[PDB]
Amino acid sequence: GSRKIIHVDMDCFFAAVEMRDNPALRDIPIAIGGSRERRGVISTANYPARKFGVRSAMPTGMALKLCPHLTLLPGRFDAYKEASNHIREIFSRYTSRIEPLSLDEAYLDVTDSVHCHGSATLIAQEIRQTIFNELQLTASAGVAPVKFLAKIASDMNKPNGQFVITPAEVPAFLQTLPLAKIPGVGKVSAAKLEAMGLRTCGDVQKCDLVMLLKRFGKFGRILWERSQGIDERDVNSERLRKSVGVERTMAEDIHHWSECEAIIERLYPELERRLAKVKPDLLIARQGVKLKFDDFQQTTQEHVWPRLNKADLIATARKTWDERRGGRGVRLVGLHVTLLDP
DNA sequence: CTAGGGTCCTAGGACCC
DNA sequence: GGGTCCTAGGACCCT
Ligand SMILES: [Mg+2]
Ligand SMILES: [Mg+2]
Repeated sequence: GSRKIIHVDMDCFFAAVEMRDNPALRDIPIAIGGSRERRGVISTANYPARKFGVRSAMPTGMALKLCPHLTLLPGRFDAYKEASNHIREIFSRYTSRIEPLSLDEAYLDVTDSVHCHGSATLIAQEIRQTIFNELQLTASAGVAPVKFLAKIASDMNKPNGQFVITPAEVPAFLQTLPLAKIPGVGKVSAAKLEAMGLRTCGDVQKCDLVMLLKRFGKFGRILWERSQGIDERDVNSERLRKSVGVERTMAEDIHHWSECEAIIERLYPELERRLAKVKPDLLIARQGVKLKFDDFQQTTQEHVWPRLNKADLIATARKTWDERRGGRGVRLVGLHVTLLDP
């Protein structure tokens, strides 16, 4: 009863797309991200920039101190979405069991596939080659018996490579695997785990489930399971979006309600346009707002509401502005909608 | 020197039984 | 006191 799971992942996705479309950017350091004047961060960088230490989520000021010649690009999201739709259609030629996790990556369940003599390794290789043909973008892949190992594997022969983990290899792989490599174990969790002497899956294997449950709740069960190769999550091809959000960080903190109100007047049309692509009648479950202060605390207040309404969002923001700001400056304003359930 | 797009989990009181 | 809704906050994911 062993499944075959592929995780396909595009290499330097946004940057790879800008390089294809402009060959002049191929061996100079580039990154998609907001300027230092806009208080931005790096979305991603190409390998010539990564050589300097440039990483996704790095503050752009830090990026430029490591890499003074970094060329900064704003991003063409329609071009990324187009490449995303194309690779998902390529995925569909092999199976319908496709769970996309973002623009540039998907799980594929090829257990019941008849392609490539049932070889998941050859399927992943054909997919990567087909993506390179047709799109001139490279992809890496991971092959494993469960989702999370397949996703760890797609990183290990990046870029333009793949890695296969058979059931026989699972125990040696896990023994030395850092817990931080499991998707969903982030910096806070890894630091708590490290401070009790837990660094690898091998360490967690020597742990009692009951202790993990008390110390981390349902997360402790996940930790215990994953540390043993256990991951029964099914590839799910019918997930649907649940929310729509539009927010902006200002170049300077704002201190007057008039400034906050002006920002909302520009955010609202964008929220309406994006909601309308998926809900023409603008009917929704909740709507709300978000402020982030200069002490980097953030607050949201949202409520049941039947249909996108600009004035109520202004009204709510006013109340949040008056009631939870406490004299701090504001660096971000956001609008938010929760979608109806079906 | 700290984005913008999201998902999922937790937790207290309201409400219902 | 157990479900379930409402709401707020936070860790985490992707580029
Ligand atoms: Mg990628
Ligand atoms: Mg990815």
